[PDB]
Amino acid sequence: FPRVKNWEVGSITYDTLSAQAQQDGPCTPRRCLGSLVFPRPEQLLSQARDFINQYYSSIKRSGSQAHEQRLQEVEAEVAATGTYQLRESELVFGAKQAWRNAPRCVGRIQWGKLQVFDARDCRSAQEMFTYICNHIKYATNRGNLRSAITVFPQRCPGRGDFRIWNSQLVRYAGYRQQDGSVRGDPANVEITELCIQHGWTPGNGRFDVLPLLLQAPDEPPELFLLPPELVLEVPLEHPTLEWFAALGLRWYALPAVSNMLLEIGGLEFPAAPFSGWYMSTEIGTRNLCDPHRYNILEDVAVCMDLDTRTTSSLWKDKAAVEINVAVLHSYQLAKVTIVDHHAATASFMKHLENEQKARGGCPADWAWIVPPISGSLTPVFHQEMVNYFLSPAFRYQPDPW
Amino acid sequence: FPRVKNWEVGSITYDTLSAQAQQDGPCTPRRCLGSLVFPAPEQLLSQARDFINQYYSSIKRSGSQAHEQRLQEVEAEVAATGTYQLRESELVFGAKQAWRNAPRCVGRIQWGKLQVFDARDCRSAQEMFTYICNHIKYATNRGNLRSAITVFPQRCPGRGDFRIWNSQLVRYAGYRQQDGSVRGDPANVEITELCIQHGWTPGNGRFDVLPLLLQAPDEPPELFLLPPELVLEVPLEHPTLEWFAALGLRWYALPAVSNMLLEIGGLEFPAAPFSGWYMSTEIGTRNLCDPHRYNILEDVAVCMDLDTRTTSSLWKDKAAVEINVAVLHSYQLAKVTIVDHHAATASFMKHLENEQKARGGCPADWAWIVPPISGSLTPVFHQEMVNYFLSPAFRYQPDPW
Ligand code: HEM
Ligand code: HEM
Ligand SMILES: CNCCCc1cc(F)cc(CCc2cc(C)cc(N)n2)c1
Ligand SMILES: CNCCCc1cc(F)cc(CCc2cc(C)cc(N)n2)c1
Ligand SMILES: C[C@H](O)[C@H](O)[C@H]1CNc2nc(N)[nH]c(=O)c2N1
Ligand SMILES: C[C@H](O)[C@H](O)[C@H]1CNc2nc(N)[nH]c(=O)c2N1
Ligand SMILES: [Cl-]
Ligand SMILES: [Cl-]
Ligand SMILES: [Gd]
Ligand SMILES: [Gd]
Ligand SMILES: [Zn+2]
Repeated sequence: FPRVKNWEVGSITYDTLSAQAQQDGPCTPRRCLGSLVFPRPEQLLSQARDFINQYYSSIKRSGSQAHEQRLQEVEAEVAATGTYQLRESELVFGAKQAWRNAPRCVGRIQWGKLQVFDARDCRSAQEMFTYICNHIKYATNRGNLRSAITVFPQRCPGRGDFRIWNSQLVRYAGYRQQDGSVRGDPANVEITELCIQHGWTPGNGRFDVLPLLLQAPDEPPELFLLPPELVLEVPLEHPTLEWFAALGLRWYALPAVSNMLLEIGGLEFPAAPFSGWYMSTEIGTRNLCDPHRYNILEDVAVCMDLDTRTTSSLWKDKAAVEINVAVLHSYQLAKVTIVDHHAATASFMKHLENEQKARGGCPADWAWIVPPISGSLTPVFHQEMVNYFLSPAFRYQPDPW
Repeated sequence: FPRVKNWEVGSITYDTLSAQAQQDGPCTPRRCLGSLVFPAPEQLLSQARDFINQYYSSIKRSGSQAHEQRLQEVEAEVAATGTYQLRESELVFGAKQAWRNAPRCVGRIQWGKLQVFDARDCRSAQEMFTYICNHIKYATNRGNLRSAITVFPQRCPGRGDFRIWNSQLVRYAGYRQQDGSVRGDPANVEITELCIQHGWTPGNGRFDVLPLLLQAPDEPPELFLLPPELVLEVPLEHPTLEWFAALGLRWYALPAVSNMLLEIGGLEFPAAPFSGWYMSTEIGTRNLCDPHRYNILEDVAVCMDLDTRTTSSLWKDKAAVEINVAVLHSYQLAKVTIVDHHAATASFMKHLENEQKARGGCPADWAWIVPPISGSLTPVFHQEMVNYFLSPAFRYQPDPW
């Protein structure tokens, strides 16, 4: 039972929950790979039993009739067809628990308030699109953002799967040039490549929302244009720097991850897009200022008349903060839900104390919880964390080509 | 071998050096404990042979006559005495290599330029103090700082250890109040209490330099005052915020870690203080802004007329940026060596490239290498790292009290 210390306060806890963390991570006694982004019939029943077990644990119903009754049919279902079907409340419980278990998510204080849209009765590429469009409309909710996951059907051996080919529902275009440089988002060129070679006529500039390459089992993907009315976007302005608006920056309202594999009770859902709301550093610091994304830092510094001829003027730092200020200001002005990295990390600390009492600890990935600016000014920086893998969970998966 | 990616640029390396990791860390395939701050003759023999092989590799005479002679000599001296002695050139190489292997040091581009003072003939605490004064005088060098280490007698059987009780050579006192409060540096309350308990007449200021507590073998510690004129300090001012000077803030020139253990070829040196020069965030962000340290952030933000009622104004981020500006400005003005987090992380990137060429990898602790502000604005942020323990090495050791 690992001893965990907070270095700001001096408080100590023990992670007893770590004792039940199985699917091995990348670290060995001889080397730590904690900073790596991607770490390198009898079975389906084992992962199914334990999931059912914790479901009834939660609702005080272990030592029941319904417990072993539910235990009995799942094995019967796998005995007959080789897989099994989840009860809707199980699917809901599984969805929320997965979020609860995501080591890298700083927003988990909200894990209990999640809207699950059951799309398991899906059968083609146009029905998927309609589900996604319901999701986006509901989640966006005219700027009052609501967490949501849409679960598409469980993958089954033989015959293919549903996959959203975009990493998010809303992504901006990345266009190659006569040279190699990119107008738009350099993160999303692999997909912009495929959007055109499947037959989308490429737009003009830096902020073109991409079409959804949606794919139903076996038969290849098909493109879908998003309704401009559905895609809520926020123009970026600065509260006191009048020229910032002229930079012509925008970002979308809805962070919706569409390439991760949802795994519940040994069942694998290649298509299960979840969505919440942005932490402002995500947009302002990583999306806009990363050298390999929009890379705008220098441009804003020039506008602020900053001395870019010496690193020691801290011009990078100064311009980064103002970019973040603009993001917060613009989203608030547009009445779109957003949280600053101080509020967010403080809620995470609160989440940590909750999970300590409820579950005896919490899987947390330090490098991802600590925000990309002003890290030691937030309370999570001085908090040791234990990282490990619990089920149910979201996992990464291969790109469907 | 572990594959490692730079996400800023797309680079890919493999850390083969990790395979020779002569020791084991806190992580298991079950759980990563990376974020945790604190993670006979036959084995003494194999440790020594390892280091001798290293030394004769470095001078390009592996497997030679002189090499096998030394091996035989060491095996012989461990037989007669249970220990052995380092040659001076072996000691210099071993001290550099210990710096080179230190996973949490961002300053390792410099590892080759280290001044090694051999104090292994030291015989008392009074002599110890003379050796330390010379170290401080040499390393400080009127503001033009030079990297150095002084090596005191090794751990030996039958005799106690030389120890410096102070965690650094220069520390400010931390006096408890009856607000429950601390006046001065809260990180130094315990060592301050020790000093008083050992006869020191305490001051009452916020920046009172502590006396040294030096322990000769099988002796109580002895108190020694540093001459005021040996301790170079830097009053802190801001280039455009003139009220900043009225805060009465100061910091010292010389960062000299004195409580770590140096291990070379199985031999242990419980007292071997080493010093470099500061990276500005150590002072600006950690020492002055940590809520459990000097904690000046709010008072600065208030003086800056920022809105400290709400977090989304990013008052914390703005106050901290200016505190770091003040530090950089002040040291440059005082002509005292200092490096900003941009230059330092940039040179560490070059170090990683050097080390991959030279040794096939580099032990590095992401969470300590990434600066405490502006993390993703530095190139180390997007660099995956492998953390592991190579010897020779600096290790933590328990406090002597
Ligand atoms: C409601 C407010 C939410 C906030 C403020 C938030 C914030 C964040 C942030 C900042 C990250 C870091 C990822 C990165 O920077 O690359 C993250 C990751 C993650 N989040 Fe959340 N999130 C929210 C909602 C959700 C929801 C609703 C789910 C699932 C139902 C979720 C699951 C995850 C997962 C699985 C990751 C890991 C991503 C990866 O490995 O690339 N989060 N979250
Ligand atoms: C010359 C310029 C140097 C710079 C800029 C530098 C930079 C740093 C920084 C920023 C840290 C992080 C510690 C913290 O934030 O609390 C660190 C740790 C460390 N440094 Fe360096 N350093 C320098 C010189 C040296 C030298 C000369 C040695 C040894 C010969 C050394 C050995 C170490 C060790 C062992 C640690 C980790 C100590 C711990 O974890 O408590 N450094 N260094
Ligand atoms: C190859 N893909 C690997 C990276 C995946 C990823 C990157 C990223 F910057 C951001 C995300 C999602 C971040 C997120 C997700 C959600 C649901 C809410 C929120 N505020 N933020 C994922
Ligand atoms: C035992 N507790 C673990 C952390 C110890 C520690 C604290 C600290 F403030 C500073 C350091 C070393 C900082 C340092 C050391 C040196 C030699 C140069 C430089 N720029 N910075 C260590
Ligand atoms: C708990 C956490 O690991 C701890 O506070 C670490 C994080 N990273 C750090 N990095 C550096 N350079 N110095 C530090 O003191 C710390 N503190
Ligand atoms: C190398 C490093 O592990 C990698 O760049 C990680 C670090 N932490 C991160 N944290 C978040 N939230 N998002 C990221 O993309 C990264 N990148
Ligand atoms: Cl994003
Ligand atoms: Cl310090
Ligand atoms: Gd102008
Ligand atoms: Gd002024
Ligand atoms: Zn690890």
